Amino acid sequence: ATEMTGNLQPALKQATGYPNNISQAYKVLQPAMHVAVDRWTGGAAEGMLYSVLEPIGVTWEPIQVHLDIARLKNYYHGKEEKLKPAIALLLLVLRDLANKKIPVGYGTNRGMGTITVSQITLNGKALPTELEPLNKTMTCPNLTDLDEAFRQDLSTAWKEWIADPIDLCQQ
Amino acid sequence: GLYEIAPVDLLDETLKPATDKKQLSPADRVFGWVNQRGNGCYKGQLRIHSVTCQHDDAIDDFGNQNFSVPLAILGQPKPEQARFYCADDRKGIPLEDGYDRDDGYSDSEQGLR
Amino acid sequence: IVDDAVIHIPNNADVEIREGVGIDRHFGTAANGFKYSRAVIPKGSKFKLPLTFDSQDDGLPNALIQLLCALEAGDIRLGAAKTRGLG
Repeated sequence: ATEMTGNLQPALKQATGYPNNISQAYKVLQPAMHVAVDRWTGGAAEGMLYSVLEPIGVTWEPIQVHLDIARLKNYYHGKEEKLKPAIALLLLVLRDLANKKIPVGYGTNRGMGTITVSQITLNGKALPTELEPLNKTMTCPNLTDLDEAFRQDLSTAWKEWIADPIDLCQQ
Repeated sequence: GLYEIAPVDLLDETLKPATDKKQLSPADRVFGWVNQRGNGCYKGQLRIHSVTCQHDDAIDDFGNQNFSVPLAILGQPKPEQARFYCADDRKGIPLEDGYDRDDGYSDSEQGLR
Repeated sequence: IVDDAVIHIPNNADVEIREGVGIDRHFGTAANGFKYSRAVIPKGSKFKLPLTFDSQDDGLPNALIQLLCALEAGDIRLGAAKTRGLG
């Protein structure tokens, strides 16, 4: 497309699946215009006009992260005690993801990129018995769906690593 | 006639937009920076997000969907009007009244408003 | 024995180029020199599994059966960037 108000409008009506209803089409993909405004004059800085096709309403499928517990356990020469700092870190990262602390994609500081997390499902296979409490579906962002005894165990192994942050795979 | 000095020269070098990572002023640190003249950038420390309107019927339909108020004239800024845009000292003092336009962007010790 | 297998890309589809950047952890911006791009075979492309096995014992090794079960389960990754989306 070459005209934002011209031949672009048919194209987005096509692609958004509302070929006859632009006011629904632009609830899925919405063109935005921006200006840089010159600080002495106002108006707009010469040349500084640009536009974004913002996918305001595109729905996204659930993100899949695969953690290879066998590969870590090999790095730690088998010692499943040593998983807890790495598992503790990962759960802290996921806590921030659910608290809007990790924006994603382009323009995160410029009106894009903030995600709502509705549910994290943890589904491990053949986990060692002390990590077996991970198999859970979580909906509280603050991990409160993980057993407090398990979260308190991870916190202990994590705090014990914070007190001496060795290279944990150093045998 | 042409004024003798271009407005870029009436702005102090410490106020022109930054040109390296060493000279980032407070807004350039908080909101971030990109060098317009070469390499150099910094991601801003201030992020605005999750804007939501709380009211539902918030837009003023003037009476029918096809109404439209015609909106005065938003003219373009015209800094040639030195008596509005120029300053007698780099503290931003307005020009003196009564002086002819040849005075506008005259001395290098003039300033921008 | 594992033969070479040609990849048949879907109809009308073509090799995609993925852009990559490394983001400086201090400034939060692209690091100098860390801009790259990768050609990738699109999702849904097909190629033939081309295995032959010369058994000297009778039957079929159970580990070789586990391998084929793992392929059908999709537990095997192939090529580069295996942790970063591909393969």
